[PDB]
Amino acid sequence: KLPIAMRAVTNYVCLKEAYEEQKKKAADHPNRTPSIWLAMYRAFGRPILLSSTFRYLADLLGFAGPLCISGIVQRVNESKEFLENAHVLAVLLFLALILQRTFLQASYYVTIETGINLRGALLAMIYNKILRLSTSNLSMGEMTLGQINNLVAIETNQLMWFLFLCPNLWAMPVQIIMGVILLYNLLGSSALVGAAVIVLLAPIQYFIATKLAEAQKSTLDYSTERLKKTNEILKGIKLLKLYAWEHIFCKSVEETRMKELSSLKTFALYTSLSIFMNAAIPIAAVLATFVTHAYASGNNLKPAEAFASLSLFHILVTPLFLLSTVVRFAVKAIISVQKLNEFLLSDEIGDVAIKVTNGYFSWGSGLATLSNIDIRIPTGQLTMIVGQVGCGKSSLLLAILGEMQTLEGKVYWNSRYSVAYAAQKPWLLNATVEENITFGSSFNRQRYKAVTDACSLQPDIDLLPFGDQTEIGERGINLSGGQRQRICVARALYQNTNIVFLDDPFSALDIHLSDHLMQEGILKFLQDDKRTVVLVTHKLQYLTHADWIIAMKDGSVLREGTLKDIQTKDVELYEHWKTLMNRWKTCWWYLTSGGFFLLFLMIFSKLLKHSVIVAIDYWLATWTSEYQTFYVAGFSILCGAGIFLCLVTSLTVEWMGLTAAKNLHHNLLNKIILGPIRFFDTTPLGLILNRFSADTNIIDQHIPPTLESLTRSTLLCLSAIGMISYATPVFLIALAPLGVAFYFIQKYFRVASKDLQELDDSTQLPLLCHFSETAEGLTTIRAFRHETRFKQRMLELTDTNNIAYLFLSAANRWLEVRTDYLGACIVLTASIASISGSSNSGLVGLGLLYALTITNYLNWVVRNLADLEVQMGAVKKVNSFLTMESENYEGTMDPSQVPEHWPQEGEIKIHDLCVRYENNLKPVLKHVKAYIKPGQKVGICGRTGSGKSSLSLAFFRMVDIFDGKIVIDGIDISKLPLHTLRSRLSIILQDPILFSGSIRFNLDPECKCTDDRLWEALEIAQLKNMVKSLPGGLDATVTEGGENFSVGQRQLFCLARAFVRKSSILIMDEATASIDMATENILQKVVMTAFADRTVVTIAHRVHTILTADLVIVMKRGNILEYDTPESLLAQEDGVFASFVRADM
Ligand SMILES: CC(C)CCC[C@@H](C)[C@H]1CC[C@H]2[C@@H]3CC=C4C[C@@H](OC(=O)CCC(=O)O)CC[C@]4(C)[C@H]3CC[C@]12C
Ligand SMILES: Nc1ncnc2c1ncn2[C@@H]1O[C@H](COP(=O)(O)OP(=O)(O)OP(=O)(O)O)[C@@H](O)[C@H]1O
Ligand SMILES: Nc1ncnc2c1ncn2[C@@H]1O[C@H](COP(=O)(O)OP(=O)(O)O)[C@@H](O)[C@H]1O
Ligand SMILES: [Mg+2]
Ligand SMILES: [Mg+2]
Repeated sequence: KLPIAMRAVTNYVCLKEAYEEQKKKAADHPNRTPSIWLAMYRAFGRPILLSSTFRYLADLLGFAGPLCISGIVQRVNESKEFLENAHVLAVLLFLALILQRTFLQASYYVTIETGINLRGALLAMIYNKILRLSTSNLSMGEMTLGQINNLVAIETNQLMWFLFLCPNLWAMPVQIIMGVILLYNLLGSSALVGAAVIVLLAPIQYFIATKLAEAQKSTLDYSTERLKKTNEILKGIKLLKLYAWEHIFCKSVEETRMKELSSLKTFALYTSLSIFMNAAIPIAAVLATFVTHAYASGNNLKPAEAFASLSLFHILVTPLFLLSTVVRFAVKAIISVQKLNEFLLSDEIGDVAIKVTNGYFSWGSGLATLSNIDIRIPTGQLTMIVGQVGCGKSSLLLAILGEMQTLEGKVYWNSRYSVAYAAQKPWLLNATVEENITFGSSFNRQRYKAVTDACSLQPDIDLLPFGDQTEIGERGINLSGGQRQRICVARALYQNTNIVFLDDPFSALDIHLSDHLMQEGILKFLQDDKRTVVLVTHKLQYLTHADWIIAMKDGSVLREGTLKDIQTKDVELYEHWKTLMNRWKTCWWYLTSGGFFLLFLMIFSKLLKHSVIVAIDYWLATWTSEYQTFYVAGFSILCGAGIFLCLVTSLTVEWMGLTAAKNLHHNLLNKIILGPIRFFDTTPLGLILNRFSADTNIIDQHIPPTLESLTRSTLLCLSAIGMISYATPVFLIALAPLGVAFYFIQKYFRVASKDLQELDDSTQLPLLCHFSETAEGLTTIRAFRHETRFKQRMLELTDTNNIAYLFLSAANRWLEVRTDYLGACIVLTASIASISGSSNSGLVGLGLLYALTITNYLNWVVRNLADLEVQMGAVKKVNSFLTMESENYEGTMDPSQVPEHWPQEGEIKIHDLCVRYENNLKPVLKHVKAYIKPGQKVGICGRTGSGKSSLSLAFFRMVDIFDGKIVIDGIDISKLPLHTLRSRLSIILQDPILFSGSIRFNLDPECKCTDDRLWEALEIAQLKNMVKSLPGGLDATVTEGGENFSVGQRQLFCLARAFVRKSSILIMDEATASIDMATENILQKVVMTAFADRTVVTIAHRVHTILTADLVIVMKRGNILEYDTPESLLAQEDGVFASFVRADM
């Protein structure tokens, strides 16, 4: 598959051992900063040393040029008989050239091999780091999943590209100094002035690199922030669109984008300055050297000395072409390795089945979240943990798993055994349903079918495209919340471990599915296997089945024992429980984004600059043909104009790139957020966030440099061809054969590169997805103790990706070799033609010296052209989203028709409403009719899939209405603008979507609310005390996803977010699914006493809540069966609502 030397495992072992030695060295000194750079040096130096050796040989074979040009010019002008003959010299020059290119390609080969090995090793290192880092890093804002993915995607690759270019950073100094010494030999002391001019590049480039590094660090910071915001928007589109907050968040993202673009503009300015200095300092050096020689050495330059000197100046200039690129990549790689080294130095993890004694545990802050934890989990018996929101239940489970640092106490596990964890927030991989349920276990049809039947997944999976073999999770078909949770519980049940930790598996399930699970999946299956079970549920009706009961309050265990033991000891708690139970074209578009003034300005300026440079060389040739005021003046003005045009041409391309990036991202963002919700439901979030992150990174930072280098190289090559044709006209005859060869080699390689690039992309997306899915749900992987299998999967995937990239690099080597040999042929033919058929001795020198140049710059033209193609692909994709369908915000109803207080009364009339999500799909609602009075408390109930949530989203026109009316306060919502409808009605969704920032930001992003009303809403939502206790009060931070809070607390925050708006109609959709009964009862009482005037429709998770309601609706497959008061439905014999009440109680 891949040679043992290039397997990721061996390179990883080497790098890890070197890094561990560096860690020991750091431990010794107070510096205490293990350095990745030295570890990489020790591990992978010898390859780079070999590459440097090859490059140093190539440099001498390059200096071979000036000598032969001198000899040929001298002989055309006027033992060892073969040595001087011009044709013999030309043959020798061709041979030396091919050998130099061979050595150069050898160095490039060694460096690419080492870079790929090091990328594999580093990905392995940071992956093992992911498998070791503590979740308290992601929970407290120390880092994010986005940063962990950014490392893998951008920063490792940037370091790899830098390693590709690494040898230059010391080979170029050597070559420049050697050229200066030889120039001294030729030109006397006059060459030392030019030597000083050239030397001044080192201070200049160091300063420019300092500024570039500052700018790049700022750009990376702002890009991370911008992508954080964009990812949150893409994930929470549903809530943002329902609340009409889309544009506020879009504006915030645009502000961060403006800051990032300012940083990018500073970086572009200094990159343009570096290019300008690199190009100009040689022109100034030539001017100074030759003026000084004219005025110092009375003897004029004979043609031989002159053309040798000009050739040496070309040899000096050739390395300077790359210097800007290498400084760019070195600065970016320095920042990347700083990030990687920060990541790799972070926080890491430190009968009775499980007993905890005097356990104090904390979530990393250093303050105990649990205290005096004295518990025991009896072996082979069901334990049930019961408590109100935020009482340390999930915390207790994770503490037993050892996921949070222990301040005191011990845990005994009569090393940890594999425990089956079904986390409260279900986590699914990107494999099929069968792969999620089996989760690395031998398939057994009997057990698989039993578990699937227990979790009632069979009806759901046969409705999927390819039942039991459909790609689930991100990058595949999405599943409803209940489906995902039941799949996760099925995964937990199917494994053959002995301890099963189920953290609230009934949150999304309805009464029927929940009861079926509780009976068949747990009480029967797990007891038949005699497995220990620990349940964390608010379903107090199941306490009769429990064998051991743990009661938690305010982080500490209040009481523990059997039900009878609790009744005997703590009568209060048992009585409380009983009371609670009631017992291409894209390239042209990118270029045109400038507006036809910057594009044409750029092209014209670059043409003129290259013309002036070649004119400088021609003037030197003619001047030394003299063998004077006029010549010095002409030379000086030529050089000055060259410098000026260098400056202009340096600025133009970078400005074009800045503008293109800004416009592309702005269009993408604005069009994406306006799209219909169906688009986000259908398209995986990956296919959008990738556009926003990776393609945007390309368009911002990779296209402008590639384009500018491409233009420089191509214009140098064309200019050399023109100068040669002027020197020897017959060369135009030989131009056609070589051009044909060029076309054919490029044809073949371009198709090959397309194919291998497709392979590389297809092999890397699974690797990034693996890093993602392991970063998330880390606790699950470490609970099943499947870390070894995941390490193996990572190793094999990275080996596959490395094989793909190795083939791509081999194709690059093929084309580089072919084109370099074509250039060598060009040099040989041009030298012969100039020797035999040129008019003046000066012309042959110019022709030969530009023949030398074509070889180097043709390779760059080819390589940069291919890179520009692959990079324009992303512009093609980002622009593609500009084709999307956009939701109709216009609205037919006139603004004057809409009152100032539209939902003043709150009455709604639903007339023959029928709704479906996409055309040619099943109508989920069927001729539903409703009449809710103003100031009416309605309760809607039913089984999952009855269309309650469809009816809820109908009010906000998030579901397409085939036929019907929804008349709210006398206006058909279809006529109104979308935002006036979606802003004057409030809805509480079941799944809490909480953004990063303060409590204020989540409660009121617009900051249009006084703190008093925020406190009021928090008090209604039963969170006033917790927020008061928090360090910052209403300014306290919320991490991404609200992970620093409990799930129930997240839902309560989502309730406060709706209570603040204070509209007249409130659609609460199963909002108390994750909230416990104790909190839920008081919350409902307070909401009824507070919103008594408004109309509230509550899609209820438990019918006990809507037992007290003015009106009750029961849905069944989109049909309203019964429409009356709860008393009437209860008194109906064999009614549906009565059965619901019996089951729930
Ligand atoms: C002029 C001739 C003789 C050689 C042309 C290249 C060289 C001048 C070498 C010597 C000094 C080197 C530079 C000096 C140090 C840096 C800064 C370095 O980035 C940092 O030091 C981090 C930023 C910071 O210091 O805060 C990136 C490479 C770079 C530009 C080096 C690139 C290669 C340079 C320019
Ligand atoms: N990931 C976390 N990082 C840091 N602190 C946390 C984290 N999760 C919860 N906390 C803190 O732990 C305390 C206890 O919450 P815990 O996570 O144990 O909730 P829970 O009782 O299992 O939740 P619920 O019953 O509402 O589902 C909360 O006050 C919260 O501040
Ligand atoms: N995002 C969606 N796209 C298309 N169809 C959906 C979507 N969500 C649910 N449905 C379909 O609508 C029907 C009712 O779903 P839903 O409204 O979620 O019921 P509930 O009232 O239990 O939430 C189901 O049969 C399901 O197939
Ligand atoms: Mg919990
Ligand atoms: Mg629903």
